[PDB]
Amino acid sequence: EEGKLVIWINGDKGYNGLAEVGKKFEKDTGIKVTVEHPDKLEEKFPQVAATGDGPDIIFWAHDRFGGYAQSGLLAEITPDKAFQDKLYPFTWDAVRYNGKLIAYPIAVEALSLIYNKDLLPNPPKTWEEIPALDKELKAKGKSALMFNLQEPYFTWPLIAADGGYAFLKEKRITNTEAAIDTGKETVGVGVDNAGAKAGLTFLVDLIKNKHMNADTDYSIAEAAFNKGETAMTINGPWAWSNIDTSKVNYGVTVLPTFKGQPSKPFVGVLSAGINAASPNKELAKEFLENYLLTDEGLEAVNKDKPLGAVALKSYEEELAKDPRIAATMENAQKGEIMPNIPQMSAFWYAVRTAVINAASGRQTVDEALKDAQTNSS
Ligand SMILES: OC[C@H]1O[C@H](O[C@H]2[C@H](O)[C@@H](O)[C@@H](O)O[C@@H]2CO)[C@H](O)[C@@H](O)[C@@H]1O
Repeated sequence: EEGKLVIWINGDKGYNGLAEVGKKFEKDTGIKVTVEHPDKLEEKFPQVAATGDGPDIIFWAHDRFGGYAQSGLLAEITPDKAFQDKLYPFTWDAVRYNGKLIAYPIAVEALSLIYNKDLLPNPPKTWEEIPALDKELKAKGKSALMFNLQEPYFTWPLIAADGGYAFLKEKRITNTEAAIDTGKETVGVGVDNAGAKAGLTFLVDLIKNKHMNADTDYSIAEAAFNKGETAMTINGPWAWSNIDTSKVNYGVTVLPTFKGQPSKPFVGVLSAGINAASPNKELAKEFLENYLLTDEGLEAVNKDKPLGAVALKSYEEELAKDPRIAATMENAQKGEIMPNIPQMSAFWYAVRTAVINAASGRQTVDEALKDAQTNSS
């Protein structure tokens, strides 16, 4: 409530570094800043903010913030020209919804292919090499690739490579013969097409040929890679800190091509929104503008867990030499900035089920995506 700041940010992010910025805030103002990382934060915040509660500040990829804003859960952001000029204009665009700044862009997240340089001094260029490459590491007691198959974020780069798309926009009904001609529908879902089917088909066959397991989650994949058990993983910059502390010599590189096409990751801008129910919106601004989005604040979070390419131009210029940030930004450039509209939540839920269903065998790829296509719209 008043005289304190409560902040929510995901557990895989640099929440201890952000607590340090929060302590720097307390030291200067006397205002306590608590940072918490609840599970299913993106689900819990709309539940608890809608009743007027949850945190003063919420951290998530920008794709979820259009829903929060459309439901009135987010305050409008009030940066001056001079403060806006300090961040990249495309980072501001991701947190613009119905023309209003509804969050603070923090950093740019894109998946990259992370590989173990002692098992794999030269990473593979294409997805179609991994099968022959997994069977070669199986003769050394290892495997080629593991990544989280339970979240569609991780499989979308392959799905999108040869044709899958999601250029979601809410658009009005175009049917002369409906009674109601004033409502909107979601256009731009592209998951029941040839390109998406081919992408997810390749993934199912890896599982069917025992190159991956359909139950592999974030934790299983992370442990296997950082224990030297699989030669490659797919993850974002936040995952780098745990590999640094592991004994794995790792590289971060471009995702592999599929049928000659670049993998297209969904790009996220980590965003800091101010709860529309909060009584400390001016303290939230203070903390965000003058403590977090400074070199020293972003530096505290980034060396806890890497943020990726930071939205603050002054600090990104220092990180830009990092070849891992080059890989991040190069993948991000082959992919697409996520839409932020409210139906985004339904799109992710649809695609998650299809991926889990196709991978486990409950549906064919063909059925899974046909269902995904209908649910997303
Ligand atoms: O898989 C669907 C999920 O993908 C994205 O979630 C990412 C998030 O962007 C990252 O910050 C990181 O924590 O990994 C998450 C995937 O586990 C979307 O942001 C999210 O809305 C969507 O549901």
